[PDB]
Amino acid sequence: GWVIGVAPDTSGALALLKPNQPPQVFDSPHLKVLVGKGVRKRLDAKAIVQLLKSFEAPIGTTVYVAQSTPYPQDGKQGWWSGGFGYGMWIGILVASGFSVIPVPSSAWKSEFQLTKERSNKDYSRQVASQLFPSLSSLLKRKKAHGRAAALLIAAYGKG
Amino acid sequence: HMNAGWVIGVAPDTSGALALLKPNQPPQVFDSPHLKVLVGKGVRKRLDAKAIVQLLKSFEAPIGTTVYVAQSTPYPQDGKQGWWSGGFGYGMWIGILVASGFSVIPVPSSAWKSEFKDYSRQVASQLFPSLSSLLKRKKAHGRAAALLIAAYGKGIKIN
DNA sequence: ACAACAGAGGATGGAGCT
DNA sequence: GCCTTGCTGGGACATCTT
DNA sequence: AGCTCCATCCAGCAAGGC
DNA sequence: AAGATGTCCCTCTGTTGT
Repeated sequence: GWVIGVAPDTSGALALLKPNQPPQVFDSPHLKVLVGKGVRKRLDAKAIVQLLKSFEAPIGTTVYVAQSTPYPQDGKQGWWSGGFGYGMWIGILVASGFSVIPVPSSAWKSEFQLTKERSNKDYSRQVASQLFPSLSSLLKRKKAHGRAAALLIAAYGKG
Repeated sequence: HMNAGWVIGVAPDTSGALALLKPNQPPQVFDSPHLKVLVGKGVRKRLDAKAIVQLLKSFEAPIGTTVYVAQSTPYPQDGKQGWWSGGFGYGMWIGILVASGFSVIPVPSSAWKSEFKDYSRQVASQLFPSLSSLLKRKKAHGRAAALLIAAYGKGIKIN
């Protein structure tokens, strides 16, 4: 009955929806790696695994993951990073026994009405705060983009 | 000190491979399990995460087994899909191996080749004569890659 | 049909309607 | 220090030679 | 089965703002 | 310690030859 939603970007998050128990959300653990000249922010695979096993989730729990579909105007590095975080989350989740279901980014706009007009400058961050009043304190800043995303992904899979 | 345990080399591309070097035992290689996924208007092969964790768990390797994975470093001339797929297979492999309890060591593609593309299969064919029958078709360059990455890994000292 | 080769580097997904 | 806009879309790695 | 529209990002690296 | 320079893939869609 558990539902897990994951925003796989380098500043994404993970949402956990245990039945009959209050909701949860976690920032995706990260680290700093040198890439050529400069440092880059990437997902910490080790810390992700320990965060997953700490859930003590039932075997075969469905995890809904946002599909990486960047735009043609985006740079090559954006495409590389997009597939990297997507594949890593898929790999971690499948190896950890979870059942993974990819989902597009436009999916949660179906049940939670949102359009290009009235752009989600903070619409996503506070529609998720509406569906989850317990996590209203975690979504005040604009940097909580990923936390709200993972919450909406999990809510989409729950319904 | 010299590494006495198992060493594993992985070519993370879609048609890559994985080489297993048990100490004083017949060396083995495996074509990376893939499956055909619908994307856009067509179909492309992508790494089968579920079959990969089934292959690695069939090894029953000691936890912390060193796995050397070739880094994905595409060219600027390559298309966005090339960059996306490059990071995807690289992230999925790292995610699977870390979640499976392996110790993952990224190795640049230049490092293991400098230790020893058209000739790579014959270099691995003579180095591993048992698997020479598998390195007859040049499409097995991914197999020779995993071998030479794994052979490079055993020469790297550990702690 | 599968392999080897050649050449350029590329959105994707979903809703709707024929 | 750590957000927040704002904006384009981007090699990375190693070996040399200043 | 097509075949129209029409929607969807994030990465990364600068400057400024709290 | 920085710069100059030269190397390193793969993806994807065709076409061609087994």
